[PDB]
Amino acid sequence: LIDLEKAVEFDQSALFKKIYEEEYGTFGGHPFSLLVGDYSFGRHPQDIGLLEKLSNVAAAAHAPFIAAASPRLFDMGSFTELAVPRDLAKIFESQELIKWRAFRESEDSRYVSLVLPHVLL
Amino acid sequence: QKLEASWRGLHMLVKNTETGARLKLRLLNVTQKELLIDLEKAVEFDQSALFKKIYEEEYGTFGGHPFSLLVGDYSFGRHPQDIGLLEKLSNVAAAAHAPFIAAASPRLFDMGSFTELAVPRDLAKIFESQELIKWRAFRESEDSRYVSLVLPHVLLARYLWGNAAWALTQRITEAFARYGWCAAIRGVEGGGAVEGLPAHKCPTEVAITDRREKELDALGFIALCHKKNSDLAVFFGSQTTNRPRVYNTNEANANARISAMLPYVLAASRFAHYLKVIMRDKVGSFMTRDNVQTYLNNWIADYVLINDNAPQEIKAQYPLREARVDVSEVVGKPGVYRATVFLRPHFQLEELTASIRLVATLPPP
Amino acid sequence: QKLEASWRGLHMLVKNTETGARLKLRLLNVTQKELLIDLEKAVEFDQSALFKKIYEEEYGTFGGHPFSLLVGDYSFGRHPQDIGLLEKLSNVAAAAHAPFIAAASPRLFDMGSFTELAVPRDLAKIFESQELIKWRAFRESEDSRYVSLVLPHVLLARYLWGNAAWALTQRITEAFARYGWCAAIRGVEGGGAVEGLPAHKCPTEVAITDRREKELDALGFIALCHKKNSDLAVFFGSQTTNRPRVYNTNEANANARISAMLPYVLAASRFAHYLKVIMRDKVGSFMTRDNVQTYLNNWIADYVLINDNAPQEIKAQYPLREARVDVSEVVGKPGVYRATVFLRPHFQLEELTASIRLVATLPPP
Amino acid sequence: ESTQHKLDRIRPPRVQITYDVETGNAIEKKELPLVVGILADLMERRFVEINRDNFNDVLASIAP
Amino acid sequence: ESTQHKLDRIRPPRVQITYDVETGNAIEKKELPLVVGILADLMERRFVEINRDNFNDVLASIAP
Repeated sequence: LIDLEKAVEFDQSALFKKIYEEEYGTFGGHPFSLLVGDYSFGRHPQDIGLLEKLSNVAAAAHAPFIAAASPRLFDMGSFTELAVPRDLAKIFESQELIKWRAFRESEDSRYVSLVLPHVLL
Repeated sequence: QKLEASWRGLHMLVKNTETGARLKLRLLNVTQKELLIDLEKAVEFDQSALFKKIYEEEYGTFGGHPFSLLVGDYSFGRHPQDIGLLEKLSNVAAAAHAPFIAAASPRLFDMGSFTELAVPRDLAKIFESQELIKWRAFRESEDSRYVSLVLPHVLLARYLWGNAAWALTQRITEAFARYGWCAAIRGVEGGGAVEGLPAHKCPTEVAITDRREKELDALGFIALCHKKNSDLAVFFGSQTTNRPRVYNTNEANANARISAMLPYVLAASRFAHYLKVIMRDKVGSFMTRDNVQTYLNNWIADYVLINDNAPQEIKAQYPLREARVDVSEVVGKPGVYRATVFLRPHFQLEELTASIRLVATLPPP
Repeated sequence: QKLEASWRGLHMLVKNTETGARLKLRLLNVTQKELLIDLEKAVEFDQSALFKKIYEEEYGTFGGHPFSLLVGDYSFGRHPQDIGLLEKLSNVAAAAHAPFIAAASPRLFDMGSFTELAVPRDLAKIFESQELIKWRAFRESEDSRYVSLVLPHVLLARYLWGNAAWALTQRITEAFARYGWCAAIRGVEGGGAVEGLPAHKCPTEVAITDRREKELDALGFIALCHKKNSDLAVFFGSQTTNRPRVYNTNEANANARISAMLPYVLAASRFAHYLKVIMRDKVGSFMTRDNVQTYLNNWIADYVLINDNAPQEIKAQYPLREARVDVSEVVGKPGVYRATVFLRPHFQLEELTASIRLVATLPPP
Repeated sequence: ESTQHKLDRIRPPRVQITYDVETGNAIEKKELPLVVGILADLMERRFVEINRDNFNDVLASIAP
Repeated sequence: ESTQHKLDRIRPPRVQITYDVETGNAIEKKELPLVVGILADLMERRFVEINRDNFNDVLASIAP
């Protein structure tokens, strides 16, 4: 989050350099085919902001990004409660999810996939 | 807060503008009182520091890059010195063909805050007050077309409210970066969308209905309108402070109306800058009246797009649907000429009145 | 009883409506007297609380979701303040293009209860009374097409009688849920069936013959008709309170008649809401008159169904059999346009006069 | 005048929409009832409306 | 604007590649929900959204 927010320009972040410039944008590089993030993303404003920035980097390099949805995105303490609500779509009408809905409307959101729930290791 | 809002608004504009070879931001650190003193105390209108720096050093100097636009991080109320400063600034802006953008103070509306903007039944009634005689006179002036006032504040008294002139300036710079011209700066799809606002509560201090936005547009303001239940606001209008004169012919009325619109005034100002530079390059060359006319009509043809079925993004790249330059000689003065430059822009949708009618059979059109 | 009937009627509507992303119910808790006071004491027609909440906050605000329909759990009699309230409500409903549905009081018919509805020989004779001057004037008004009155009460004075406006609203919401449009809200097979009524005795307070239903339809009411020996009742008619004007041309008469029908008025109102939203999105874009006309005709084409042999369930999904938008410029005002939207719906069977003839040989048609 | 058309004039929005009945060049056709005045031996009197419903009431009020 | 299209303008490479949705001449079709306003005797008040889930909560907040 710090690297992406504090970059002077979108192509100056460490992530942009490492993912786009050093492989996709360099002679002889082997472009990243896919990115997987071992992170969970909730409804919090900096979570959605980080998701948007990551989507921008992923779109630039054509490297789809995969991470996990937090139960907090669903206003849930745990995904054990996932069967409780009558209608899931109703949850995502909340004013707390304005930024998430805007992100879903963005073009670069097609380079972000969120999986759920957790899997037993 | 006030200092933080200015610096944060500036930082947002700088960070979100594709500065480079074709786009430059230049900053003059100066207070409102200092500008007032400089403009009022000048021995002549062309002697003020602002006139020198804005007109002479760039527009009026060989090799200068004329200021395309001026943004003032100030609010202007109904106070006599506020309107006087607005008038002097408009004169400087008109001289250099550099439209000026600033903020309307809530005090202009006899309001402590723009949270009260929805309260009055009729906004136009407010501007009939005797306290607004100078403001109405300013609106009548020719040079007022180089002043636009934006309202209300945009979220960056416990919240950090910023001047919305920063947001409008960002729309203008994005339009230039994407298209090379600054007409596409209004509407949901026409370049007026201010996205990613903080969603804590209106990010623009107050909801503005369609009817109130139209009232404000008629009164000479550019209003920022929050989309309900979203992090988005839109500049629907782009009206300067100029009040167009009303005539007895359709053509004169249309011309007066469009000459009070910020997008078209910006385009005309850009053409003034280009004409200054290229004709300065042509001084001293062997040229008849016909040579000048041919050159100017040839040069302007590249900016004309005839296809009215082109999509929005294509029309944004061409400021003109039609243009013509007429050049005449000045009797008794070899090598001295006068020209009129007619610019017909692509017009943006302003209003639509619709009648819906259920029919058993479709009548002919 | 009166409180329980309101809450139970509301609960039945909520429980039987597929609320979700595409369908919302919004409730304003207000008494009839409070509505009357708010509407009468407003400084101007657009200043009333009801006008703000219904028109400005949704239909007239960027990002609003316009009210498609208003249902009032009130009964309206012949009393002067009742008709005055109906008139003010019709004005608000017309402004927002949101048809209003409420109940007819038995006092409108000079009856203590609708159990007396079959007693008078001629219903139209009742409405010639001098006590009904204001009601007839209201029926003559343009905005009365946005008011529909239903009768009689429906079983939910020892029985719990509810407003039949709840049942009609439920028909409307079911039609929208199944088809996306609210035309199919009348008849046994056309969406007017109210099923599962309590069977203890008419569940609708009184049997209404075919002739009586037709009389009531002619007088500006929507009657609920119990099917004898069943737990079912049907809204056969869907007439608003508007009395159509009579003209010297077939086209004008047909247009006046259908502009007084609740299904078609609902469809036209929906198109008003869509036009408001999409054209608001187009303000500020580069558009000629032809651009606007092409866009609007392209947009509306998706709601048109040409096939008159399609079954009922298909026709219910398409509000239009024909449509056309004509757009014209306003002289002297670049970017200002006027449009006419012609909507030709699919028409519903109203009447059939048949002559049966025994013949030894079939004559040619 | 419809309230929709009042909004044409009083602080109108940019997108102003009204409903109208398409009547073309048609003229309104007001109809007159047939009124039969009956004078019978049955300035302050009046022509009282009589029909099958109120006939006996009128007979009583005349009281022959 | 996609970050891919930003790279069209800001120091673009020789080989510049973007992803785009092929929409031809299609126009977007925004849908409006059906909104029913209910007025019942059950400036400061408001139209509160009501559904099967929150019905009892609205009944309690009205507190008849």
